Amino acid sequence: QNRVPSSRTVSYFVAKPSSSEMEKLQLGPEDSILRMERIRFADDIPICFEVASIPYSLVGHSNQTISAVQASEQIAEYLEIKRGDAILRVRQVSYFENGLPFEYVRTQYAGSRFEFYLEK
Amino acid sequence: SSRTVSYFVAKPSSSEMEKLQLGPEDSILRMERIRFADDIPICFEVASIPYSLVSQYGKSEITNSFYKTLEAKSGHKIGHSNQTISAVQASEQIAEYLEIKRGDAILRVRQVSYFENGLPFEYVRTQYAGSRFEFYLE
Amino acid sequence: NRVPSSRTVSYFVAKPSSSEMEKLQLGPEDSILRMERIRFADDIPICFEVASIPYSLVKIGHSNQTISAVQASEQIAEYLEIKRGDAILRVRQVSYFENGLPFEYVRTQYAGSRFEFYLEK
Amino acid sequence: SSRTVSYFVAKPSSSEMEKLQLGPEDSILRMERIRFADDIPICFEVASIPYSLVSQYGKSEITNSFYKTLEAKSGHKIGHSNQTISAVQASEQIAEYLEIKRGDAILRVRQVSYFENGLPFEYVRTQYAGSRFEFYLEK
Ligand SMILES: [Mg+2]
Ligand SMILES: [Mg+2]
Ligand SMILES: [Mg+2]
Repeated sequence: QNRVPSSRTVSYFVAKPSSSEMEKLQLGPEDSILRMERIRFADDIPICFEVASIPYSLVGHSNQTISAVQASEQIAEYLEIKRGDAILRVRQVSYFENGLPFEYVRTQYAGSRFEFYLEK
Repeated sequence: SSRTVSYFVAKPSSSEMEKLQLGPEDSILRMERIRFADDIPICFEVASIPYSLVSQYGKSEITNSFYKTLEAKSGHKIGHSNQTISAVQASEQIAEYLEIKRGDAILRVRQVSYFENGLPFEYVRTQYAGSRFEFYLE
Repeated sequence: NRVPSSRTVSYFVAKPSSSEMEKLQLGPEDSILRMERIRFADDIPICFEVASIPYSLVKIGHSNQTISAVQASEQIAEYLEIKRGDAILRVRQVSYFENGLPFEYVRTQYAGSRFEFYLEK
Repeated sequence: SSRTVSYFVAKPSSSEMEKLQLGPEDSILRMERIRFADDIPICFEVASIPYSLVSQYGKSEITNSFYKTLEAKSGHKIGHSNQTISAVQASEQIAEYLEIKRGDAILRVRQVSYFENGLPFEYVRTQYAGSRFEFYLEK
């Protein structure tokens, strides 16, 4: 494609986790996480919305899953698509050797257009 | 647990011609099926297989042990496959089958699998309920 | 079209380097939070990305970018599967709040030497 | 300051034919140039211009006032341009010119520029000392 990539960090805060975050980061409701949200562009076209959580306390392997979600109002807006549009989402969790999770990243793609292609 | 919505022989669409390396008059077996987990639909799946590969087989061996039947008896062995993954909204038809609302997020997987000599033997197109599924990457 | 994936290589609070001081407008005692990732596409390294935020920072636009070219250090040659000394594109981005206060400095460095960008005017 | 290292008319090479959209036998002006900041060389540029657009200008105009001169005179407007940015190691030659070492990191920009009417007028290939330069993306 050859385009110049860029990003905007949309939020960066410390917070108590969601259920998903509890599940994937093996945490309790009281355990703080540090959370980054970032739009990535390829030449000023938005390409994905990316949310990364690490457990605050932290101030191996990793594994990914793919799914489809609906465009929320806010994400629709960041990615310049419409609420309701179907969107690929990639969840990644990384772990230290103990199997202690340390990062949970969730990427959503601007469309509804994007495809991934795999070979076995 | 799975349910077979349909199972006929038919002439291919152009997609089917194209992914199966077939001319317009070669027949396909076309098979449609829903699969359930805890009695909730997980995925709807249309498979087309060139009929010439499969016309001498038993409906249940096509249906439950396709790959093993082909290895077993075709005298060819299974080679590469490719998958194309995308997100799409549920049509009413799919929302019907999968028991969700029209417009709900579908994870769509399209796949073509070849024999080791390069012969396409199936084109399978699967629609998963987004909220109920996760595709685990190797 | 290839499935992307990343590996955080380090993540720590630290006292800033000279360019961090310069781009984030900090002094040597000011701490930053510094993350370093390798981004892959189908398990081919694509870029190495370092990003640094003022640690104190726990209303945006604008930001601006710069390109240049750097030699692959040994650390980086390894991370991106290329040779020490190869010439690689490096992009720098600093993002600011409306007031002008810099709040993030990211440096992306590309695998090869082979990579190109294309602009139009 | 800037220094013209060479300056002469040539029949175009293949890449020059292709980018400037010229047949073999259409002359081009080919000029090579080093620019300095604070007496340290920042960059080396090769520029090729169709000779027919430029026959009538004099060297100074071409070397220092190219864009100005072109628009003041040619009865054409400077239209689109495009650029391809890559990273390359310094050759022995470019090292000598830029006063750096073989191997050192070069930011390379190749550019074609066009008139508002679609005609190429410039194929410019610039090699910047990585460590001494930054290219600013247009806001
Ligand atoms: Mg089809
Ligand atoms: Mg730096
Ligand atoms: Mg050339």
